[PDB]
Amino acid sequence: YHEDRIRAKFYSVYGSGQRAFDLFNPNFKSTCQRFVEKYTELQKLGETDEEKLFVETGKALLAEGVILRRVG
Amino acid sequence: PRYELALILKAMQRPETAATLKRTIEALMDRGAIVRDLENLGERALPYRISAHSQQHNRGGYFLVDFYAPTAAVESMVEHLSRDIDVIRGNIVKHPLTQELKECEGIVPVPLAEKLYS
Amino acid sequence: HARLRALNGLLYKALTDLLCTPEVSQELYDLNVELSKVSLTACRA
Amino acid sequence: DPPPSTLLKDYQNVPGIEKVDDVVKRLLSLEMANKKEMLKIKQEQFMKKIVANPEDTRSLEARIIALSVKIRSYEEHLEKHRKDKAHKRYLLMSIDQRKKMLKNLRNTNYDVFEKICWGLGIEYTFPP
Amino acid sequence: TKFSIYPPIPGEESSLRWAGKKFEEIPIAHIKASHNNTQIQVVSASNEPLAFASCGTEGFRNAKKGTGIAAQTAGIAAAARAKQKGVIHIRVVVKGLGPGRLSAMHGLIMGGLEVISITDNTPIPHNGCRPRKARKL
Amino acid sequence: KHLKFIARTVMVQEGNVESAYRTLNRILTMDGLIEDIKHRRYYEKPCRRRQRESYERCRRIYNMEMARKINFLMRKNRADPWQGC
Amino acid sequence: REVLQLQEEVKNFITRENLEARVEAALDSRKNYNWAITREGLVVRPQR
Amino acid sequence: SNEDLPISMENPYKEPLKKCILCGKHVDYKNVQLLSQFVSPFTGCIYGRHITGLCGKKQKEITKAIKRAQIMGFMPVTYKDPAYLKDPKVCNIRYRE
Amino acid sequence: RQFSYLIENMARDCGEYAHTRYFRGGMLTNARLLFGPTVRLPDLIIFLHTLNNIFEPHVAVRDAAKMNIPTVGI
RNA sequence: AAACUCCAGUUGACACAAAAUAGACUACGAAAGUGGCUUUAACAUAUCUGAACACACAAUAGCUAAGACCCAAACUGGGAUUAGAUACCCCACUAUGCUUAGCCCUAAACCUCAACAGUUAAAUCAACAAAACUGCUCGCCAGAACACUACGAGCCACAGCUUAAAACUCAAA
Ligand code: FES
Ligand SMILES: [K+]
Ligand SMILES: [Mg+2]
Ligand SMILES: [Mg+2]
Ligand SMILES: [Mg+2]
Ligand SMILES: [Mg+2]
Ligand SMILES: [Mg+2]
Repeated sequence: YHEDRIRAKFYSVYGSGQRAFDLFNPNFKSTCQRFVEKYTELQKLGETDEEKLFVETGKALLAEGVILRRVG
Repeated sequence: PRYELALILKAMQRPETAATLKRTIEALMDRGAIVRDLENLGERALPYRISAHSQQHNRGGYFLVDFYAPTAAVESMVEHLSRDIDVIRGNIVKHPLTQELKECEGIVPVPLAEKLYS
Repeated sequence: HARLRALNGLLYKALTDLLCTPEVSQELYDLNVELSKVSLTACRA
Repeated sequence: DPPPSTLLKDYQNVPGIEKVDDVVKRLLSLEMANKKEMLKIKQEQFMKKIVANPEDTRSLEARIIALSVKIRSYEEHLEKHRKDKAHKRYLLMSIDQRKKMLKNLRNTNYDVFEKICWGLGIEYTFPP
Repeated sequence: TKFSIYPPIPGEESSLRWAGKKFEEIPIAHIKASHNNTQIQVVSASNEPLAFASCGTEGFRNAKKGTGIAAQTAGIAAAARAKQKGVIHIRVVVKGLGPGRLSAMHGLIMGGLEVISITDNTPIPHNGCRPRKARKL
Repeated sequence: KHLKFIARTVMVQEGNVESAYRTLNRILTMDGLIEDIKHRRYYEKPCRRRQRESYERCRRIYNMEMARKINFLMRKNRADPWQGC
Repeated sequence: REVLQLQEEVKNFITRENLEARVEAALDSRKNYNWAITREGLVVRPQR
Repeated sequence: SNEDLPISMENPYKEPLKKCILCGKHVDYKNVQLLSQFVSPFTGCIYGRHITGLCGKKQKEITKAIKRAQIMGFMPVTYKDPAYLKDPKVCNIRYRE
Repeated sequence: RQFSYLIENMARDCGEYAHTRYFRGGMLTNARLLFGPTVRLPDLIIFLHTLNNIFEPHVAVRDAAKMNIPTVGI
C-alpha cells in the first residue's frame, strides 16, 4: 500500500515503541498507524515533500504528546 | 600508463639515500617516465632477510615512485633496478589509483542445497 | 542413524566450544581439556 | 602506426586541449597509453577514411574495419609470440569472420565493398 | 599480570625474565621427531652446541628407536648433559611428527630443565619438492 | 629467512608445558598444518586430491544442512500438549 | 574537467629542475598507508 | 477499480544488505596493518571467507594484496607481523585454551 | 490433535459422526470387511484439516474419492 | 638387511625444480587445460547450423636433438619377504616429469547430457541417471561376436594413429 513507505520510514526512525500491538483488537490503532494517519491528513492539506512531511507529522504528534523515541 | 615503483633501498646514510633516489628517478626520466610524485614510508626492518648483490640485508628504506611511462620502458626500468647495488628490491606495479572501486552493493545470499549438485 | 551421528557431532562441537571459552569457568578454561569423542545414547564424553 | 604524439580518442575533441602544457600533451598522447588506444586511433582513422558515416558502428563496414584492426593486432602479437596457440586461433577465426563479412558486403553493396578492399588493403579471394 | 601466549618480541624490552636472562638469550632445545628416530640438541643463543642426544646414541636400535620411551630417555640424557654446562631454562623448537615429538619434552622436564616456550618448526614445503609415491600396502 | 621464535610459538604459562603443547597442537590443527604434513608425507595424485576435496566439501555441506534441519526440528521436542488425543 | 585537473596536478610533478629538492623533501617526509578496520567497519587510523 | 486494492512497488521494509566490513574501501597491498588482520598470528595462513566474513570480491582482493605484499617485502609470510598483534580482531576464530 | 476434542464434541452434539484419531488403513475402501457388509458408508465427509501430521494429504480424501463420497473441506 | 658414516643436528650462504594457506571460491578458456608475484601483449563474430579427411588446437605417456637435474621415478642392481622367481616393502640409480626446437595426435579427452532457439501447458515420465518436452541443423547407429581386427588409403607416425570390413559361428548379445 501507499502507507507502506511511511510505515517503513517510521519504523526505521523510531522502531517499535513502548506501546505494544494489541492485534486482538480490530479497532486498534498503533503509533505507526497514528503517524500514517497524520501524514495522510497533512498530505491532504497539499504538501508533497516526503522528508519534510515526515518531520511535520512528527512535530504534530509530539505536540499531541505521543512518545517518539528515536532508535539511535 | 600510471605505474607505481615500490623500492626497498639499502639502509644507508641520508646523502647516500638521496643519491640513490636521484639516480633512480634520473633513470626513470631517461626511459621516458614523467615522475608524478615520490614518497617515503621510512626505514624499517624487512619482514624477512633479503640477499642481494652478494650481501644480506635486515633493514631497508621504503619509497614509492608514482610515475607515467610508456609500456616499453617498464621492462627496461626493471632491468636497471636489477643492476643497481643500493636497491635491495624493486617492483613496478600498475598504479592502484587507476583501478576504480566498482562499488559492491552487498553479499547476495544463495541457497546451500544447490551447491551439492552445482 | 545419520541423524544421531549429526547429533553426536553437534554435541561434540558444543562441548568443545564450552571448554575453549573462559566464560564457562576459569578452572575449566585453565585446564584446557580436549575431547577425543562424544556419543549420545545419556551422553558419554 | 599513428605518431606517438597523437592524442587519445577521447581527449582530441575537448576544447582547449591545444593550449595545455607539453607534459599534459604527453600524458594524453599515445606514448603514455597501451596498445588498445593506438588500435582505437587506427580504427577511427580508417572509419573517417572509408565509410560515409563514421558515427555509425553497427554498419557492416564499421564491423569489418574493427575486425581488420583486431586482425592486425593479433598478427603483430603473434610476430613476437610464435608459440601462442590461443592467439593463433583468435587470428584465424577473426580472418574467417572477416571473410564472411566481406562476402556479405560484396553480395549487398559492391561499391562500398570495393572501397573497403582498397582502404584496408584486403584482397577478396573466393574459397576453394 | 595478564599472561600472553605470544612470545616477547626481540628488540622490544619486556619485563619477562628467566634467571636474569632475556628471552633472546635463553638457550634453544632443537627437537627433531622423525618416524624412526628422535634427535635433541641444546645450543646457546649464539648457536654454540652444548648437548646432543638421540635414540640411537642412547643404545636403542632399529624399531626400538621409534618408541616414545626412547625419546624420553634421549630427553633425559640431553637435559642432564646441558644442565652439566649450566643450562636451566630452554626454548623448545620441535619439528617433525614423530612418536617422540612430545615425549622428548617430557624427558627434558624429567632431566631438570625448565621449558619456557614451545615452538614448532616442522618443515612444511609451500609446494616444494615432490614426495615419494604412496605405499602400496 | 624469517625471524625465529615468532611463528608457531607458544609461551609456557607457569611451567605448564603440557597445556602449552596442547595449545600449539590445537593452533596447528585449526590452521590445518598437521593435516597438511600428514597429506604431504606421500604424494597425493591430482585426481585423488580433487576427488577428496570434492567429497569433503559435499560432506561439510550435507553436515551443515543436517545440523540446521535437526536444530529446526528439535524445537518441537517438548512435552505433548494434547496428550490423550 | 579531468584534463584541467591533470594540468593543475602537473605543476607538482617532479622534473629535473626540482629533482634534488623533491628528493630531500620526500626524505624528510613520512607517508603512512597502514590503517586497521573494526568489526563494525570503522577505519582505525594509525596511532601516530 | 478500488483504492483499497494493493499497489505494485518494491518492498519498502526491505532492510539493506549487510555489506562486508571492507566494502566501499580500497584494499591496498601497502596497508600491511589491514592485511595482517586476516592472517593467522601463528602461521601467517590467510583466513578463509568463512572466517573473515568477507565478500568474494573483497576476499579475493585481500588474498591478492597479501600475496603481493609478501613477495614484495612488505609483509612476513610465515607469521603475522608482531607490531600488529594488538589490532582489532575482525576474524571469527578463537585459538587459546 | 489440538481440536480433536472440540470436533468430536461438536459432531456428537449435532448428531453426526467424528473421526479424529489415527485413520486405519481401509476404514472406507475396506469398510465391508471391517464392519460387515451391511454397513452404511458416510454420505458426506467434512475435513476441518486436510493434512495429516506429516503434512501429506489425509488418506481419507483419496479414499472418499475412491468410494464416491463427496468431501467438504477447509 | 643393505646402504651412507664428510654421516647427522644447529647456524649461514644457496634453483632452469614445484607453486601451502587463500580455495568452504566455482572463475578463465573452444576443448585439453589453467590456483606464487610483476609487467607487456591479450581473451573471434550485432542470426544461428556447418567437416574422421580442409584450417588450427589437443592431458598424460612417447620419439628426435641440446641443455638443466633438488625431488620423484618405469627399467636395472642390491636388500628383505616368499618353497622359489617376479610383485607388494627398503635402498641406490636411468629413461622420464623440466627448458629450447620439432614430432607423435591418444584417454573413463566424461557434465558418458551435440549446437542454436523456445516452453513449463498437457500425458510428467519404460527404468535408472540428470524434471519433461518442442522447433531447427549437422554428425552418427541398424543383432551379438569376428573387430580400437584384416585389406586399401593417408600420416615426420615404422611393435604406430585415423578411416574400417567380410567369411565361418550363435539365438541370443
Ligand atoms: S559486501 Fe559489498 S564489497 Fe563486500
Ligand atoms: K587448496
Ligand atoms: Mg559455425
Ligand atoms: Mg599432445
Ligand atoms: Mg634423471
Ligand atoms: Mg578431463
Ligand atoms: Mg556440432
